Amino acid sequence: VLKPLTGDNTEAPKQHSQPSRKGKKAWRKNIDLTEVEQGLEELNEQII
Amino acid sequence: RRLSKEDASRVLEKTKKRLTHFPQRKYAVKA
Amino acid sequence: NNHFRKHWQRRVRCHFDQPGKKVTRRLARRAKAAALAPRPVDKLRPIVRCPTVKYNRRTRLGRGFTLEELKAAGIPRLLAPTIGIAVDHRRKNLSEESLAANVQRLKDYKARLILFPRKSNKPKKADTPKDQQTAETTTSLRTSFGVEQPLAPGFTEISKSEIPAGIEGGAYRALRKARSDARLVGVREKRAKEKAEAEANKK
Amino acid sequence: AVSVRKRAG
Amino acid sequence: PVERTGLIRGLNKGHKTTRRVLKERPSRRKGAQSKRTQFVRSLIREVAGLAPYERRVIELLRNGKDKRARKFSKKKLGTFGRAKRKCEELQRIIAESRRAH
Amino acid sequence: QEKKERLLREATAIKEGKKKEDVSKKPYTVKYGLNHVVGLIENKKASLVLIANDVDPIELVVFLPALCRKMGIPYAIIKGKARLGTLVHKKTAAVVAITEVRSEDKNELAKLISAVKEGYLEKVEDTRKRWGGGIMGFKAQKREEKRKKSLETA
Amino acid sequence: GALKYLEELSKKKQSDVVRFLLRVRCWEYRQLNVIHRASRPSRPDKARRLGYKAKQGYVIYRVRVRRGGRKRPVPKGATYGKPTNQGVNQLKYQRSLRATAEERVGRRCSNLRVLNSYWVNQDSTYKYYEVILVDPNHKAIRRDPRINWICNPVHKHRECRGLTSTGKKSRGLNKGHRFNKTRAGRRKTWKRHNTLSLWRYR
RNA sequence: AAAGCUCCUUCGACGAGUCGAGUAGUUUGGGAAUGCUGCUCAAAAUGGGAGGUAAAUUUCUUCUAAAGCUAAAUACCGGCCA
RNA sequence: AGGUUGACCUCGGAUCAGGUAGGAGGACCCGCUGAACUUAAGCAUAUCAAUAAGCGGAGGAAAAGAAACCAACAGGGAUUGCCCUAGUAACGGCGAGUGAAGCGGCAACAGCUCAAAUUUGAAAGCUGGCUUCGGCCCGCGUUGUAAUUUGGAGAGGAUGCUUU
Repeated sequence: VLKPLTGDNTEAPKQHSQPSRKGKKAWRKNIDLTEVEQGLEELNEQII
Repeated sequence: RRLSKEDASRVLEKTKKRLTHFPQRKYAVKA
Repeated sequence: NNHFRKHWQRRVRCHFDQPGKKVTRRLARRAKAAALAPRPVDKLRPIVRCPTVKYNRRTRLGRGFTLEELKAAGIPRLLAPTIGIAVDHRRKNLSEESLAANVQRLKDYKARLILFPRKSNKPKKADTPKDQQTAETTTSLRTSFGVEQPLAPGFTEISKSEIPAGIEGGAYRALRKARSDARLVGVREKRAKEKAEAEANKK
Repeated sequence: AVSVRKRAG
Repeated sequence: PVERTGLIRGLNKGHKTTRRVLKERPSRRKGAQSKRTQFVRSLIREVAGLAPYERRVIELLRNGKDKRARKFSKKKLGTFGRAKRKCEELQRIIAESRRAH
Repeated sequence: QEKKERLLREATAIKEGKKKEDVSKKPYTVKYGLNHVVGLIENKKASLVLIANDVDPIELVVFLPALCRKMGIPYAIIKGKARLGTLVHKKTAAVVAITEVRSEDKNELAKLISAVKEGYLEKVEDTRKRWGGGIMGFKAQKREEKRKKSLETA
Repeated sequence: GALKYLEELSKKKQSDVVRFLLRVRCWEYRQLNVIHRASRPSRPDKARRLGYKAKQGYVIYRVRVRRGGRKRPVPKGATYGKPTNQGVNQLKYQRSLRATAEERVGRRCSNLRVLNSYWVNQDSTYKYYEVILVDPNHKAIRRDPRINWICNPVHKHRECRGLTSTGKKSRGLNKGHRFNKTRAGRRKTWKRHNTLSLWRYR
């Protein structure tokens, strides 16, 4: 498998220590939906 | 610049089939 | 009430060309009839009932026959506009009376129809034979197939023995009762739930 | 399987 | 169909005609959910993920603020019914995630 | 030229009075065309899918690994839409598929499918869920190294 | 068919993948010219449902237009008549930026006919559109009955007269009671309602 | 080779920065019920629009938007012939 | 030979092969933009007027047009135009004023084409060039050109007759 050059942070853009909940940037980065994403991924894997 | 006669008279294949099997008929109605 | 406060003189329309336009329309109709001979100049139209309560007492000509009407009359929808039958796909048949009247209309037209063959040397089974191809024909379907009875008959004689007894309590009281029930349909049903809930609570 | 339509044959 | 009373006023008013039952017009099938459309929309949803306002509504619904989530959904989408449907869909998403976890 | 020769043979067969299936055999070809390949994957007829890595716009193929994973089809991302076009006698091809092969190559197809599975999909099982990019420039990396060295020294 | 998946993906414009693609494409189209030619449509499902075909005689032109309101070209932005209780910063153009894009693309390519156009991306300053054009002079166009209606001279500059989709939307050509003043043409309807008719035997 | 008619278990894809909402300007008889455009937000799957008084709930009736073509009846202080 | 040899993608050049656009006319038509005199005692809502001037774009007509319609009826059924609805519903400082639409009668009537499906047992499609006029090439095109389907349905079946 030929892999590209990889950056230091391979995760989704998240900044979970910030308490602000105003705007789409805050809803993207401050909101933690890791449980939702892991549950949906596990459900898809079990169906597969 | 006007379209040619052949290009203006070209029709689709479904239109050709429908005109082949159901053209305008010659008819009369009894009084 | 005179609406002359705009520049009204720039769009005054007169009608000196009214007889000339009548002459032009008559010439166009004669040319259309000569081009369409021996077919009639117009298409067959169904009989439909006008909307609203002001005009639902009268029937008139509609746009075209419904698909259900053509299916019941036995005329395919691709053949129908090629033999002078107007077809409407938006209209539906919500009752049997109009459907049966239009099916009977289509059957009369199909019985009076003369169908010439596409090729004179090879007639087909659905084609009118040459010895019945000659008859007295019509060229106005709006005249030969008009609305014969647009309104209901306004006068009818019955014997004195068969006079109906009528609505008990009177027609005026029946109308008042109908209006009162229509106004009180909701409140009576609400107190019906209230009585049912009270009975369920204190059963 | 997912099908857009019933296919001939 | 309920037979009309034959009167000009009141409940079930109008001229009495025998009514016909009609087959469903194919133009009235719009809104029916098809199997391929289910599969394609599910695949696109699990590929693309969620919108930021959808994430905010999901966080409110997990925290249990339901009226606040409905009000936020109405302010974002525009109408109360669309907000209610979106909140129901995100409740369903939360339910599938919980039943997987 | 092969199609013209086959059509000439079939026309000869029709003129002499046998069906075209008497002279022509069932073909086995690489399946291509994006809509056709997606339909085959949805109908679970595709045995192996090869997707080009440089399709522009990327939306035409971005759903394809997820579709293949849901349908159970083995897929592999390969470099060169022009390389697939050389297979399909075109300039470019976005995706190609194998549904079935001949009996002398079914063993080779099974070996290739197993090799693609074990050597590609198990290796990209974890890395396909990661975010790409984020690489810094050369001068930015040198500045970052210099300031981290200064912070460590001080 | 992939185009169904592209349709449902294009529906989700707030997703991460679509936002990334929109951002990089906004940067690229900003570095390109205001009007330039696209080699292929960047939204093939949208182009196909609006009428684009992969046939010789169909071209795509990408264009960006400055967004916002309209300003009246008066000296120093002031009017010397009766007071208006408003400024030129709140004047609204009665047509769309999509229509402006279509006319500028048609003027750039006066030999073609505009078929339709579609939004592709936007930022604070510009809105980006892709316009489908058909060559009325090409033999493949002229032999195709599904498209050679546009070779007739009645469809010269449809975008200049409002005969495109955004033109009909701005003209309000819809059926019903909400469109009483505009469905047959606003000025024609006004003329019909303001014409005084006098017959011979009145 | 194509095409029409009758019946049917089943299937039956249907147009997104669009619809819609707020706001601003303009417009309308629709200064509570109008349309258009700009900015912001931004959809859904028996879903959506409309049903001329705001809203919630339960129903009902009608069509099926965001792609496209098409003669005629209609206008005509320009041109040509009468 | 691989430090080479190519395949694509994007972007260019050419007095390259073949084409097209501009201007005029503008009475009528489709849009954009847009007044003031006037009328309100005067006058920033309003009226003149969604008019004049200005700008862009067609044709012999244009436009519109085959319902995301009207309705609420026993239901009508694309568009346009005439009569009527009707100076009516409705809007309107301090009021001067403004003002439709459904139904009904008539003139004229005409219906349709795509996107969303795999031809996959065979891109069956097409521009151009050379022709001995049989065809043969250079290509476009699978990031989709033909056939089939467009909601009135259709696809798959069953079934037995008709059609060119």
